[PDB]
Amino acid sequence: PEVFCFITKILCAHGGRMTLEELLGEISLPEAQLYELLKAAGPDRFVLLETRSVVATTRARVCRRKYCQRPCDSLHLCKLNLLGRCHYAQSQRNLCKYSHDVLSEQNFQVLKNHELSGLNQEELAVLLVQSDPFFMPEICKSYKGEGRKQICGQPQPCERLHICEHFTRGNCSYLNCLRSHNLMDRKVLAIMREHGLSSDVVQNIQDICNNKHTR
RNA sequence: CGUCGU
Ligand SMILES: [Zn+2]
Ligand SMILES: [Zn+2]
Ligand SMILES: [Zn+2]
Ligand SMILES: [Zn+2]
Repeated sequence: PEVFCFITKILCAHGGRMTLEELLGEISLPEAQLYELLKAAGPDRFVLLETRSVVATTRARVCRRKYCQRPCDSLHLCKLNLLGRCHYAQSQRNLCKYSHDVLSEQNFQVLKNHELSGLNQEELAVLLVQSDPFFMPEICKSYKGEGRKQICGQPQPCERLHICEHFTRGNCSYLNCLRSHNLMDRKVLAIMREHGLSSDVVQNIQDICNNKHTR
């Protein structure tokens, strides 16, 4: 029960993804023990890839509401502050309607349910930016397929993601979806990078979503 | 002027 957090912390320390070989070069287990532990926690915690790689993930999500009334089993926090980027950490302190206490008692309890309470703020941020689609740039609501040319402000090119929103939440079931499931697209990667997500992070998001899509 | 906003 405590071994899973141990692994996650190391994965989160190394960008959220490590090869199985490189993982073994950090721990005191033979490959047989490690590999059977990853399978146990399941793909909602560790996504396994083909050399072999492991991608860290979690079901834990940040509440999307501006103001939320309990009950709610999501984390409640300022994403910006978690990333250390909220400009209202010092000067106003108010005018940010979101919690700057990452490890609040309500949050600590959510973290417990997802077996993440041993994580520091940096690891938690690493895990969430690649697991919680709420940390992604806005997805274009008018986008309808790459065989169209819809009004995303033609004279001012769309600054939003043109991908399938259902895919990002692991819920695309459309037989022959027309919306892109390809996050590694050049223009997507640019918006992603502008938003603070490197191509390495997007690749992890891509692989987590792919795993969820191949249900 | 689309959520988290010098
Ligand atoms: Zn909530
Ligand atoms: Zn804030
Ligand atoms: Zn668009
Ligand atoms: Zn889709």
